[PDB]
Amino acid sequence: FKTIKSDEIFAAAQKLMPGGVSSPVRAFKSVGGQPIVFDRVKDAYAWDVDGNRYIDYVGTWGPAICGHAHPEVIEALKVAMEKGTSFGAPCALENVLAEMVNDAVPSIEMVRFVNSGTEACMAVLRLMRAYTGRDKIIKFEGCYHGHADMFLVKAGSGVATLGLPSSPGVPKKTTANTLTTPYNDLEAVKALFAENPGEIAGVILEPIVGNSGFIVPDAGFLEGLREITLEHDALLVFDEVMTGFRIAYGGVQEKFGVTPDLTTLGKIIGGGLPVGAYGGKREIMQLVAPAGPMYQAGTLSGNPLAMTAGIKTLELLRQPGTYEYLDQITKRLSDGLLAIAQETGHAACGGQVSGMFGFFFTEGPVHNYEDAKKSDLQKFSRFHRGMLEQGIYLAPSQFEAGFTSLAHTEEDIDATLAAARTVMSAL
Amino acid sequence: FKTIKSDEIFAAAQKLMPGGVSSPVRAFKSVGGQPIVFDRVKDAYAWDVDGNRYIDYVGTWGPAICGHAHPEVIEALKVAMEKGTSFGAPCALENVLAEMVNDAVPSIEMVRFVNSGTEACMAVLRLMRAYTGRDKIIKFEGCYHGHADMFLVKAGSGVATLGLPSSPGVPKKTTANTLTTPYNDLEAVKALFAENPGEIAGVILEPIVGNSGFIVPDAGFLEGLREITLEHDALLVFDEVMTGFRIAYGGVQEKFGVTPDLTTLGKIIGGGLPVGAYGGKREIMQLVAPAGPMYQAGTLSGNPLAMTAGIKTLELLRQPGTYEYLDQITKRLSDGLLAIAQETGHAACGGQVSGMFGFFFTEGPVHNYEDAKKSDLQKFSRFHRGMLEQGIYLAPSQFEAGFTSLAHTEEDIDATLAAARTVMSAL
Ligand SMILES: Cc1ncc(COP(=O)(O)O)c(CN)c1O
Ligand SMILES: *Cc1c(COP(=O)(O)O)cnc(C)c1O
Repeated sequence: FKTIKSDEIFAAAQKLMPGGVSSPVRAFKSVGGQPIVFDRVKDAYAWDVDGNRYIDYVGTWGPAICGHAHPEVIEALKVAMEKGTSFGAPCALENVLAEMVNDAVPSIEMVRFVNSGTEACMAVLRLMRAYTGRDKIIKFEGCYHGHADMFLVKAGSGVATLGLPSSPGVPKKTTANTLTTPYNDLEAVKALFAENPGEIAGVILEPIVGNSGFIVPDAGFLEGLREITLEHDALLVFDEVMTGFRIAYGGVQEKFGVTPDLTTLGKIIGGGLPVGAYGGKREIMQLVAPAGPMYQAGTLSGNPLAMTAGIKTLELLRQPGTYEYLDQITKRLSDGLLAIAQETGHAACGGQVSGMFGFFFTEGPVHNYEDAKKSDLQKFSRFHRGMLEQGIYLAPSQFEAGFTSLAHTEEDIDATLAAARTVMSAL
Repeated sequence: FKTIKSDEIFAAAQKLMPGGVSSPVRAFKSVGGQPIVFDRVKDAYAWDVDGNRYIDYVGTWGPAICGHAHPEVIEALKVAMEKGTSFGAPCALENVLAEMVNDAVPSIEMVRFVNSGTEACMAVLRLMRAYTGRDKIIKFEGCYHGHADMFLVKAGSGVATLGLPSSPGVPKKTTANTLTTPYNDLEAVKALFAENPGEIAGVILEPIVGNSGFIVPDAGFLEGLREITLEHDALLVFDEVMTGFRIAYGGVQEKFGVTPDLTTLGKIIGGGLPVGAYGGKREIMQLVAPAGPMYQAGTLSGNPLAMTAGIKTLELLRQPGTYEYLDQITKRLSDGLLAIAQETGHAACGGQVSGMFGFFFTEGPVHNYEDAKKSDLQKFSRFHRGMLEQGIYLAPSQFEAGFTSLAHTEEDIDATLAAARTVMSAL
C-alpha cells in the first residue's frame, strides 16, 4: 500500500499550516499514521494522490449524501457561475431555497442563510439569549456545535478524538454561562433548571448524536426535553447541521416527531459548497437584523452559487425512495459489521438511522459520552488502517458517525463487508 | 427607471427571511428602504431583474477586485469542479494557496483557512487570549470584526451604518473582556493599558477602516500601537479582511511598513467564494489544533473550489501594474467626486488609497466614527437614489467604503462623474 505522495504533501503542509490541516479532524493523530491526501472524488468513491481508490464512508463529513460530484449538481453550478458567484445584493435564488427549507423543516417558519454550521450555531446562541432575556445555556457533554467560545465546553468531535481539554483562550466569564449535562440524562437537566430558576435561556443538542460516536436518544428523552423547556419558558434548539436532510427530509424533528423552537442547518444544505442556516418560529426570528435588534451579517451569505447547489441537492433528496434506499443499504452495512464483529470474536455495538451509522469496539450499549469513551481505541486504530489498506475510507476517529450516500450500491456495501471480514479476522 | 420585479421579489422575501435579506445592509434601510435584486454581474457591471445595468462600486463588498465573473477565474473553477467540490481530507491546493499567502503578507508564516472573515476573527481573538493568557482586548469604535459576541460593541458595517449599539445577543459577560477607544486615539489606548495593567491580551483593528466609511490612520498611529503593545508584551492584530490584497498585495502592513503579530483575511482571498484565513507568527499559530490545545475546526475549510478561486485571484493580482492601475482610476474618481461637490455647493470630504475610497457629506475632516456621524445622511440618501437611477450602483450607506476593480475603465470613471454632476445638481 503506497502513500508516498501523500506523505510528501503532508510533510510540506506541516510547515505551512498548524498540524498540516485546515480542520483538526483530518488529523490521523489518533488512528496511527499520517493522513491520505485526496485527488478527486466521485459517487461513492475517492482517489488519493498515489492512485489508491477508496469507497467513501466519510462523504466529506456529511454534504455528499447525493454522492460526490453529482452530475446534476455540477452542471447546475457550471451554468450558474456564468452569471457571477457573488452579488452583495439580493437574488431570486435566496427566495427559492428559503421557501424549500420552510417546507422541509417543521419548526422553521422564517430562515436566515449563513456560511457554515459554526456561524448558524453562534447566531442561534445569540437569538436564544436575545429572545428569552436569560444568559445561561444547557449543552450536553460530548456534543459539538461549532467553535464559538461558549460551546467549547465538554465538546465532542475533534476535541474528543484528540483528547483536548475544554477551550484555551475563552474567558471563564463567558464559559461560566454554559451548563452541561450527560447526554440522555433527563434528571440532570431538570436539576439544572430548578437550581437556576429564570436563568436558562434554552437547551441545545444534537437530536441524534454524531460527534461522540453515533448515539440515538433514549425513549422519552426528546419529548421530555420538549416538556421541561415549555414549562420554564426556555427554548428547545435542535442542532441539525449533521442530521438535517439525512435522517429524513425534515431531519430528526420530523422523523421522531418532536418540534423545537429553533434549528440550525449546515452540510447537506450547501450541497458541497459553504452554506449554513438557522430558522424557527417567526416571532423569534423577527429579532434578527434588519427586522429586529440582533445584528448578524455576512458578506457571502445567500450568494448565487451556494443557493444553486443546495437547491439542486434538496430537489434530488425530494425524489421518491430517497430515504428508503439509504436505510436499506445502511442497515445491511451496520448489521453486517456487527455480525462479523461477533463472528470474529469482537465486542462491538452500533446501529443506524437512515444514512448515518456508528460502530464501537465496546460491549456497550452506548447512551452518552462516557459510554463511548470505553471503546478500544487501539483496536479501532488497527482496524482503521486495515480497512484503509483494503480500500475502504472511514473517519479517522472512534468519535464520528459514518455516512452512506445514494451513490453507494449494494456492491459497494458487500465489498466493505468482505474487507471488514478480512480485517477483523486479524486485529 | 422601473423596479417592478425587484419590488415584488423583495416583497415576497420579507415573508421568508428576517428583513427579506441575508445580510442587514442589503435592505437599503438607511437609504430609503427599496433594494434592487441582482440577476447577473460581469466585469464592472451589474444587471437587474428588470434589465437595468449599473456600473458597480460595491464589488460584492470587496471580493471582485479583478472584476465580476472573471473569465480566467471561472474557467479554472469549471475545470476544478469536475473533481468534486469538497473532499473532507487534505488536497495539494491547500498547500499552494497557503504558500502564496505566506509569501504575500509580511506577518504570516503559517495560515489556517476558514470559511469567512467572521470565523477568522473568532479564532484570532481566542488565539490572542490563549497565547498571552489574558482576557482583555482593545477594540476601536467603528471597526467591524465579524458578527461575534465579544466584539458586537460599537462595531462597524451595519453597526456603524444604521447605528446598531452594543450586544445583540452578547451579554455583559462577553462584552466586558473587550475595552474600546476611539479610532486614532493613541493616548486613549495608552490609558487603557496603564489603567488595566498586566491584563490586556492585545489590540485588534482595521489598519484602514472601511466599515465606518473610509478612514485612514493618522501620521504615527499604527506605529504607536506596535510599540505600546510591544512594551506590555501584548499582541497587535490587523483585521485585513477588507484591506488585504486591495490596499496592496501585502495589504496595509506592507503599504505602511507596520507588522502585526497576526492578521485575518477574507473577501478577496476566496475570489467570490466563501473563504477566510488567519495567520501570523509561527510560535503563536503552533497553539492551533491539531498542532495545539486551542480548538478551531470547519467542515468546508480548505475545499478545492475555494482554493482554486483564491489561487487564481492572486495570480491575477501579481501581474504588472495592478495596484498602480487601481490607484490611478480611483484617485480620478475620488478627486472628481469632491470637485463636483465643491462646485455645486455641497460640503464633502473623502479620499482613496488604491482601489478603496470614501466620500462623506460633511467638510470634516473625518478621523473617527464621531466625525463620520456628522454627515448629512438625508442628502446622502437622495444622492444615492439619484445615482442609482443614473445607472450607478453605490453602497447603500454613508458608513461603507466604495470599491474599484481592475475591470473599471477610464470611461466608466468619466460616466460616473457625469452622473454625479447631474445628481449633485439637486439636493
Ligand atoms: C452538529 C454540528 N454542528 C455544527 C457543526 C459545525 O459546522 P461546520 O463545520 O459547518 O462549521 C458541526 C460540524 N461537524 C456539527 O456536526
Ligand atoms: C468583511 C469584514 C469582516 C467580516 O467577514 P465576513 O466574510 O462577512 O464574515 C470582518 N472584518 C472586517 C474588517 C471586514 O471588512
